[PDB]
Amino acid sequence: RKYKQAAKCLLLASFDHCDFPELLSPSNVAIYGGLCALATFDRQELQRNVISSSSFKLFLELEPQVRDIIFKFYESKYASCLKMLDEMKDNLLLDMYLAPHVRTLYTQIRNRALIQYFSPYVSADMHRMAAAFNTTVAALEDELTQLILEGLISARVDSHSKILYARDVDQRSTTFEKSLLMGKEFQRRAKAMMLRAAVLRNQIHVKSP
Amino acid sequence: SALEQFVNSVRQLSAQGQMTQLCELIKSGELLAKNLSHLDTVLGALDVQEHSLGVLAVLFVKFSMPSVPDFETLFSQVQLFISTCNGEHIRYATDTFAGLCHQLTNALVERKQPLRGIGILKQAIDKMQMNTNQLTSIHADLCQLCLLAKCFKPALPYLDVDMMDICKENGAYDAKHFLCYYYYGGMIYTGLKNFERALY
Repeated sequence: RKYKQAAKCLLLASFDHCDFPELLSPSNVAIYGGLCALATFDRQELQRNVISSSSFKLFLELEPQVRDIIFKFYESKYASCLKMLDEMKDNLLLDMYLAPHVRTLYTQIRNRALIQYFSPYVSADMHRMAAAFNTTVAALEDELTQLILEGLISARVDSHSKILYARDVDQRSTTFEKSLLMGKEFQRRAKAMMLRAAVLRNQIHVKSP
Repeated sequence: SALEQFVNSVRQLSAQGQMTQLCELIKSGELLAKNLSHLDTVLGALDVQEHSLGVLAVLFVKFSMPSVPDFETLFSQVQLFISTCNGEHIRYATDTFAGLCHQLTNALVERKQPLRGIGILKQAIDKMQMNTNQLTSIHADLCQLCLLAKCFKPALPYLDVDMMDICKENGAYDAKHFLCYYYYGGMIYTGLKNFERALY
């Protein structure tokens, strides 16, 4: 599950080996590799890995499906992208080896679908966007609520807006509050250790009985 | 006889020449004869200065009846000893505190609660605690009180001091003393709801 070096090799597909029936079906070869990547990557080097993929280009050209899948994925047609995503749900299941990580994959998939589109905006409107992702308004916002559980933007929603506003502005005052929290626990520890010097140097302990 | 210059020690010979007798060895009595009323002429009147070493080692041969019927009379002059005769290094005043006052402690909620000693008696309590409201089991008694007994005020003075400077130093303290200390600390800042202080 350290799929970083996994895709590091997946990109490394060298057709000129040209034969091993136990190796992988080139359908599975490309889908396997590139989707380990599509989990692992950050977009830039991977587009490099993808748009500027040369050694994999046959492996590239194997599945036109997954090819334009990840293409317009990074181009963000999330609707049909996710569509064929959880359509090959069943067939990755049909992979013995795609089955064991379907949850992992689809998890990080819709995660990074978020990560992809959400980053530029400032206030997450949902209406047309939900029309895209094809998640019900509640299911949409609860996806979002999930997102709240971990998300990166100091963001809030008028539900009646049916729309987020994303992360806030200041980090300075943030530093301020962490600073004061710092200082308070500092003084706390400090008295603690004063009293600790007392208890030690005052011989203090607890017997066993 | 048994107090010829000994009461003269407390009155007169404390802070005197070769009179270093009572303090150093750290109470409703201090002599158990018929003249338990003569236990109350002048002991809690003046001070607890350098008369420390000897006469307690001399007079630890009676050690009986620390709970004489002077529950208000010698209690009165010990509230004086709080006020009038608080002392020099009053940590060792925990003796009567230990022997009698916990003795007295046993009766307080045994009557109602510490009706009569708290307010004034903190005078020589703090005469005892030199600097930082320094730790004693006086804390233990009164603060178990203010925790469970519905009387939380007199240590409201003493609430969040970083009190320190305990005395092991010939006893003058006990594991249970600090145990109770941060224990009622916990329970009271619970009830007082400064939960972080007590968790600390």
